[PDB]
Amino acid sequence: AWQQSFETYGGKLREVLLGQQEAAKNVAKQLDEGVTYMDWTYRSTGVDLSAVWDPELWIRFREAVAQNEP
Amino acid sequence: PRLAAVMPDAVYALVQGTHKLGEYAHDLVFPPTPEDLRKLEQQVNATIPREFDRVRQRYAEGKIANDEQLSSELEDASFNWYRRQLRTSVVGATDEELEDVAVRKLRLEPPALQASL
Amino acid sequence: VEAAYSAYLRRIAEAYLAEHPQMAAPEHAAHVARVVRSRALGTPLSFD
Repeated sequence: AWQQSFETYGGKLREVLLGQQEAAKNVAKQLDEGVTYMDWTYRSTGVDLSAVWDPELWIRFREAVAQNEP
Repeated sequence: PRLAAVMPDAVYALVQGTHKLGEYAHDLVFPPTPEDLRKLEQQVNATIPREFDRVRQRYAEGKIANDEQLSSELEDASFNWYRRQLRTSVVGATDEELEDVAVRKLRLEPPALQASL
Repeated sequence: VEAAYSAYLRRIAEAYLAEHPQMAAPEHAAHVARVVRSRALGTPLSFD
């Protein structure tokens, strides 16, 4: 049932995303660089997740799914 | 059942499934170009070895196979390419002596920079 | 040490001119200086 609504959401959001094309590539950059090094976590949640997080493993995961090479 | 084999399959399933889901959701918000689907076809076309062209055209004109006569046809071209690669690695390519292999695996010659500009 | 340096320059010089008798002519007397000064420090590098 997610596919039927996903079809209507696709075209609905496609033009809204194609409109900006600059904020859409600023927020994506910020979001990616912020999930890479989880250094925003202490001031926002109180648990400093940067001590147990591995940026290299996340970068390798990203590139692996980008190139499809496990 | 031999988890030491299941763990690589689990991570492989995760990686490949994430990639497929991503490409799905990426060609929906951005429908693919109706013509450069031929251009990416040409891009992957420019990368096939030559040992396969003797088969390739044969597939266009019917001649090739039913479904398995083909699968055993690709093996011959494959092993021909494989043995050519063995030769090139060990004793050298088609137009270079042993000295050229020595200067290839000693990295004595830089990539030509003056020519490319 | 000045004697030694001069003899070192000497060795390099006669070695090079025995290598290339063609421009060993005195015409290149200033050119052979440019080449010996280069060969007395290290090896010359191309751009690549």
